[PDB]
Amino acid sequence: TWLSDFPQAWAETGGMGLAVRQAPLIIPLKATSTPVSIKQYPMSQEARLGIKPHIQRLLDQGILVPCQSPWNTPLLPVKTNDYRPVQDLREVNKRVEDIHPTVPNPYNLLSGLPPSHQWYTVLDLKDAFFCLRLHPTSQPLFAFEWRDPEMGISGQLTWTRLPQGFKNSPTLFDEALHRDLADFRIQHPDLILLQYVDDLLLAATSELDCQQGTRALLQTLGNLGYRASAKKAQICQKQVKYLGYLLKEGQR
DNA sequence: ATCCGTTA
DNA sequence: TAACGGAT
Repeated sequence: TWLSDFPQAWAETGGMGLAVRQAPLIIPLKATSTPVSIKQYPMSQEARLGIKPHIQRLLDQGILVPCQSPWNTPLLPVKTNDYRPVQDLREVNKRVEDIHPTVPNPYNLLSGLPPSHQWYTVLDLKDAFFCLRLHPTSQPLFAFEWRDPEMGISGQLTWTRLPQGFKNSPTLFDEALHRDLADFRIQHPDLILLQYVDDLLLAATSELDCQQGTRALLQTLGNLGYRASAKKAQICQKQVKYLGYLLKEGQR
């Protein structure tokens, strides 16, 4: 099957991703910005216990690292009844220099799909932002406090990869993946490839071209260090769901 | 928690 | 001006 032919391309079998061709990202601040340190709001034991295994997993993966930084933003526990960590980066966002929004809206993106190409493959990349390294100079920006009362733990952690909740993450990811897939596009001029951050659609004129193109796209993505969800993959179908649309009979 | 634009 | 929804 597809899962077995391309072990490196799937999140399920290829391990955590890392975009090896992309330089670690440097995040420019606005001209008058200085660090802001917001105290961590006290967290309930219930929330802390819920969040803990996620933090530990990220530490084990090297995605979080200990740090000491003049920046600090609060971690929010957000439920489901399962607490997960959500960093409030709003005050960091306000101090980071704006970039032009280059990600197309889905409506316009889909306008680039011709009736000629009606065989589809849809992939979503797992933990997309985390595949992009953050330059060490920019890591301190995103620090938060992690305390474990019953383990004498108290200090800051920060991200070594592009973080969730950062205003520029979707745009920077979209632009990075475009750079990495530029060659694939050149090597396969007959294929249509739509990118919406971590949501991809490959379209072909025939089931064959689609299966061949999909094989190529999977091999390329895996080689570049990205990882797609095998669970959710829609491979070589006449009908697929993409960006909240049902694509069928060239409609939508 | 906190913030901020939109409705009531 | 008080809710309310959705946001990080």
